[PDB]
Amino acid sequence: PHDKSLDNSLTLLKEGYLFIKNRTERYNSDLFQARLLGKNFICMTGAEAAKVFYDTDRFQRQNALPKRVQKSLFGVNAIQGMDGSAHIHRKMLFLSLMTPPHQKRLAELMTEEWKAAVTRWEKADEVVLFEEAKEILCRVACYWAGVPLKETEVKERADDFIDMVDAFGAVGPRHWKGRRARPRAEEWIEVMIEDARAGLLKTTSGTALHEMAFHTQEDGSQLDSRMAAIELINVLRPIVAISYFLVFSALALHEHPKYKEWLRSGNSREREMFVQEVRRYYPFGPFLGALVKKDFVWNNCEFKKGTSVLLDLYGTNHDPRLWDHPDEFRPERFAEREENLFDMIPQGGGHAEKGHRCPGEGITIEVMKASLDFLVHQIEYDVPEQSLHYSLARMPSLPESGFVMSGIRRK
Ligand code: HEM
Ligand SMILES: CCCCCC/C=C/CCCCCCCC(=O)O
Repeated sequence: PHDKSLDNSLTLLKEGYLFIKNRTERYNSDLFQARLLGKNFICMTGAEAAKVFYDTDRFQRQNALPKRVQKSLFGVNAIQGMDGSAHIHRKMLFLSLMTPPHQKRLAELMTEEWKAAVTRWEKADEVVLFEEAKEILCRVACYWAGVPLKETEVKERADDFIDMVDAFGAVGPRHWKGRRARPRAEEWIEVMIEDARAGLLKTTSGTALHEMAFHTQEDGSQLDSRMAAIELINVLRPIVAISYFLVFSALALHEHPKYKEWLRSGNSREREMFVQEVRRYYPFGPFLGALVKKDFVWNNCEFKKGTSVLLDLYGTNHDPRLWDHPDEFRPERFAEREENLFDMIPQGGGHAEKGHRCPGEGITIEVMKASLDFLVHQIEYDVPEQSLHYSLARMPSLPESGFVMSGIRRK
């Protein structure tokens, strides 16, 4: 099929997470052609389509997206835009800092932070979850990474990380906030990398700050100071971005009350299932872009070298073919469900060691479970009159108020 509208980029901004899905459903097809982001695109959805999108013999990520994404969200010429052995090499760096051990450690640091926070929340009237999550996440991320952070900087660093995240799919003021935060963050971290390399800053083998500063490329040389900084930021920023998910989890509890008790009469088993469903059900990652690097045919389409393609993350997560009642929050659906690498792709598909799939997925899940645990067992609270509406057009999305909690008491 071929949408020939000449304003599809504009429509993409108005429809956001539903742009691809509205059409694939309209054309009764898992693929369609369109002119987007100033390029000739093929948009696809579904697990099968995801499997092809991740075939690295047919797709490359270099030059696949407008540079505006690199100048806000990613950092210029970083891991997201690399291909081949070089990508895999650097990808191994990231992965080595996200193994189960680091995961466990980050969950641990979060559990401690939430416990301590109870003391202050009990004394406050209201608390904005998003705001509290960003700061705790930024505190933990930096400590675990060995990145010095003075209490006076916390808010400012956390705020800068979110501005980058919030600018990825925006135009205007929202996008500019990201353009201005990235250089502040980069210089801040670049100076640390350099201090570390001169031995003027204590670093610990095994920590992100350390590994990024001393990492060696396939050619034996260290990354440039700027790049090492950009890459450490691609570790820190995303951890702080977990705040969006933490908030959707609280939203889920509030909008679907039964699960609060469901969790309570439950184990970690049920927390896992709830967290899985939060990531599948709520919008965060919209779609991924790549370029056809060698002609091929799939599902009766001809992908020609040089063509841009968008893989629909959100739509796929809501595909009835693999998810019964896909538009409803039901962590029960995960009841001993077999793990699959493409039926659900909120953080990418395939294998993280064989593609660009998110290497921080385990960390995301463990931090989400630890945080969920806190909301369900460590405190009691009310959810006052507020705007909890989240947009499917706005990218990224977040319950409007940031999720205000009041009357907080230790349980
Ligand atoms: C807050 C929730 C998160 C979401 C929704 C998310 C989503 C994604 C998506 C969709 C991709 C692209 C996959 C592809 O290109 O095929 C990605 C890449 C990545 N994420 Fe996550 N991510 C999250 C958290 C994290 C965390 C906590 C870390 C750090 C520990 C992290 C580190 C990365 C890195 C380094 C990449 C790029 C890897 C590559 O290109 O090979 N992410 N993420
Ligand atoms: C014109 C809009 C283009 C949008 C491009 C979409 C890029 C994919 C986004 C991945 C979202 C990642 C979620 C936040 C994690 C992070 O901080 O990296």
